[PDB]
Amino acid sequence: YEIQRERIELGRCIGEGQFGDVHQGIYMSPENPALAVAIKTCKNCTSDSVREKFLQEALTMRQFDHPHIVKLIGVITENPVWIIMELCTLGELRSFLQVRKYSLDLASLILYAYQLSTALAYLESKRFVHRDIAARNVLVSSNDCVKLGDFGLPIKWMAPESINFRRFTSASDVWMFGVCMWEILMHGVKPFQGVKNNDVIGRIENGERLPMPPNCPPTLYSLMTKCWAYDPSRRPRFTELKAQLSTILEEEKAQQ
Amino acid sequence: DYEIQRERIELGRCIGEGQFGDVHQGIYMSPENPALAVAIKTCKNCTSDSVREKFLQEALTMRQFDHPHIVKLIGVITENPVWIIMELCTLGELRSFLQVRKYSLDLASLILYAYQLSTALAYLESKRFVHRDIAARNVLVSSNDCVKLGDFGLLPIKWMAPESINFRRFTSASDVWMFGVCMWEILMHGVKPFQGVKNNDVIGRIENGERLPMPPNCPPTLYSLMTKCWAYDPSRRPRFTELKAQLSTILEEEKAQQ
Ligand SMILES: CC(C)(C)C#CCc1c[nH]c2ncsc12
Ligand SMILES: CC(C)(C)C#CCc1c[nH]c2ncsc12
Repeated sequence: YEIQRERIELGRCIGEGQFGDVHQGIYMSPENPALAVAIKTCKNCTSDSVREKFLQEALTMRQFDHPHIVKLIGVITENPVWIIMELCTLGELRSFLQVRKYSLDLASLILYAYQLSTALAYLESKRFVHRDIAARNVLVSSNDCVKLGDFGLPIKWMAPESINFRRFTSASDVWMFGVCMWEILMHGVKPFQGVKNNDVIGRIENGERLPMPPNCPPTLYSLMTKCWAYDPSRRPRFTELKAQLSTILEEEKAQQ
Repeated sequence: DYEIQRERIELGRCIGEGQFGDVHQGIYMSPENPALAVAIKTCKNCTSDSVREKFLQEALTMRQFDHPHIVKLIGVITENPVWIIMELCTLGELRSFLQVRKYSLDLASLILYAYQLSTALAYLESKRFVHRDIAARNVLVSSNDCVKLGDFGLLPIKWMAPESINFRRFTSASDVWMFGVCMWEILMHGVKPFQGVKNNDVIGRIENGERLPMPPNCPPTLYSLMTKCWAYDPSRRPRFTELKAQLSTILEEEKAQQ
């Protein structure tokens, strides 16, 4: 919904998005007392083509209602164009995992993988294909809560059919999810560091896969390997992934 | 932790309908204590994660409380079908109870129920908890002399304070307005407020200064207390400490008259 600019107080810059800086701020509505929010800005939204692309993310996001998907609060469609969203105070997942590398237990890493699998099972139930599942698109709401935060080529995360044929399906999202799980267990390290994008497909074609992260339970790595079946029809769906991640998380909690 | 094994619950008959689904009575076989009759809240749409979160948040809310006039949380079953296990109030829903006992309940019993609910609400106020859905439909009857606030799941326009209707603002003051409506329902033996009036016409009447009339046999002191609950300005409404004290005095005056 359209928000009056007077109801938004722009605060500190908290990140840099594809369209411009992201700020934290305050939304003052008659409904709720003053609420801390995130504000996506758009440097070049004076251009109608750029504005259409920027605002398309808000249109997509408004369709969802899930505990692990960031909520759209509203939009300001007059220049400067702003998207108002739910604030995830701990910020981007990659930076969070890198900073907390030796303070986050394995059970926390598996929990994040599980939570994202519930958001993705929800998207799958709505026949929605994300096309860009990666740790860089996840936000941290609290130490125990992550959310899919961006609905705006990444060769290193892509399923072979997406690279080869530009085919993006529920099965290609599962491949990308497997890469995202690897990134979480690697504490925010990017896949195939130093490898050229053009060499990635060749290695993948040859049967090579991202290695087991240190301290990753073998059951969880077996789940990642299933996400990376070359044949998309052999990849699990999110119902099975969610169920398996829940069992893996319970086994880790029981161990510790 | 409040997780209970499903094998320890024997699901019995349906005893009512809640916001999330049917409520059943059943039996809880705890490891140490004797078999206990319990109420089981079910959730028709808990396959939806958003709905499941809301349903389980009611149990997490109820877990925070311990009061003689608030239904006790016994436990939860977090696997599908998701259930909330709670204290069973054998006489059931307050509205049906007041309607059936319309010619057998004395005024002192009606005032006692208003007083008991005011003690549960003073307790919730002491914990800075805003209910947002105070209504006779959310009250259960434990015995002829004991009522309990029974639901914490949450539009109830006909019970709502004007700021809640106009601005979606819910505060301790808006709960007092709703409590005033609940007191009116009790004194009316379970008749709903504004029967036949459309929800959209409610705000217009309130803003013309219209209020629910004095129930027959309601002591003028008690109706004066309901009118204070319905001050348009939220800052002019009493708090539950004052309401509890005034209801206690009114109950004692009725008992003395009898
Ligand atoms: C990843 C990046 C650039 C920080 C972003 C963004 C959009 C956003 C939505 N909510 C929220 N909370 C913290 S950043 C953010
Ligand atoms: C809590 C709610 C939804 C008002 C209900 C109900 C039906 C019911 C009858 N007896 C009883 N005891 C505990 S809940 C219940």
